[PDB]
Parts: sequence; C-alpha cells; structure tokens
Amino acid sequence: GTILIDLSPDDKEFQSVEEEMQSTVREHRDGGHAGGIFNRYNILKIQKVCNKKLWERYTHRRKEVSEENHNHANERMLFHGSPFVNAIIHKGFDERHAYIGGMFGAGIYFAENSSKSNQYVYGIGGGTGCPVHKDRSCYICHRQLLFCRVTLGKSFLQFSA
Amino acid sequence: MAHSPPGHHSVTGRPSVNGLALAEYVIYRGEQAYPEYLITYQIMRPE
Ligand SMILES: O=c1cc(-c2ccc(O)c(O)c2)oc2cc(O)ccc12
Ligand SMILES: [Zn+2]
Repeated sequence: GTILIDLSPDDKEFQSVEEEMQSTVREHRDGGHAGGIFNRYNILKIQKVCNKKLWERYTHRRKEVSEENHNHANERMLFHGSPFVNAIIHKGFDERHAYIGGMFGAGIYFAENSSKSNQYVYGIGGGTGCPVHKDRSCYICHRQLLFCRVTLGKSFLQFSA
Repeated sequence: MAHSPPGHHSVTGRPSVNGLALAEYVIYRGEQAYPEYLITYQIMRPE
C-alpha cells in the first residue's frame, strides 16, 4: 500500500527537510567511529512516504495520547536510522525495530540530531559499515534515513550522560 | 518491547554532559510514529 513520491529540489518541502538534515549534524564523541567522519551530507533524493493504512494507524493512536494529555499530542519530527527502513516504510514501525539494549529500555529510538541516527544506519554502533566496502565511513555508498512524525505525549525526562 | 513509564507515553533522553548534543526519544508503541520522509544521501568527506 505504500507509494513513494519524489520531491523536487525546488519544492519548499524538499528544502525544509534538507535544512533540518544538514543543520542538525554535530561531532560525536566516538570521533566518527560509528557513523563516519563528516560535517555535512550530499542529499541524493527526498521521498514522501504515503500509506493510508499506516497513517490512520498513526492518527488513531495520536488522538488517544492527546485525550490522555489535555489535548496535546506533543508531536515532533525526528530522525530514525536503521538497516530496516525499507521494511518500515511498507509495514510501519513495530516491536521488531526496538533497540533491545538501549539506554532507555527496549523501545523505538529517535534523534533530533540527524548525525546521531546516521550512526545506526548500518547497524548498532555502525555495524560493520557499508555492505559493499565494510566502511563505517564510506563516502561512496548511498545511505537512508527516515524523518518521522512522532507522538511523545507526556514524556518521561531522563537526564543522562 | 517494554512499556512506557507508568503515566507517560514516551521517554526523553536529555543530554547532561555534551553541551552540543540534542535530545533523543523513545516510544514503546509502533503506532506512535509515522515514517513521513525517506531521505537518500551520502556523507561528505571534509576538505
Ligand atoms: O535512529 C536511531 C535508530 C536506532 C536503532 C537502534 C537499534 C535498532 O535495531 C534499530 O533498528 C534502530 O537507535 C537509535 C538510538 C538513539 O539513541 C538515537 C537514534 C537511533
Ligand atoms: Zn561503501
């Protein structure tokens, strides 16, 4: 049921999504180990993901959270990086995309920093790098991130190192 | 997949050391996210 629509680089929507991508790059404490050494990206394509059923699934739950939190979904746009983005866009997020060993428990993780989600694109800790060259810092191979609409509702604040 | 903390719908990991780090977030129900944009890119080698 999923269709992908290419956005033109002239389209304001392409531009606002790219800007969020580029402007949330940061240096990482691993010196590039997991995700590579870079200050910016070369954006090759931005596609809008359209699936009626997954969207209605989302908005149904959103309304439930909202009514539990004084009509405030607390909705954000956040990045998600993984080797399974091509399953996510067809079947939605579910428990198979949960980071079992994450700092905040077995859930589905999102980042404000695009460069953070980039660390997970080839696996946890960058896995073994790109499939073709085994390079966590590959400058050749195409990578894919999701920029996702996320309902946080009432969020538990964890201070953390 | 674990549950939310009782009385909450997600967790926010607030950075407390790396002054430059932005927040990270965790949800416990797949229906609480929609994968709106697929972005294909390469990282660029710095000069
Ligand atoms: O984009 C993310 C993907 C994932 C991720 C982790 C494990 C998986 O098996 C996965 O499919 C995605 O983890 C993150 C953890 C963070 O602290 C911030 C962002 C991500
Ligand atoms: Zn490669």
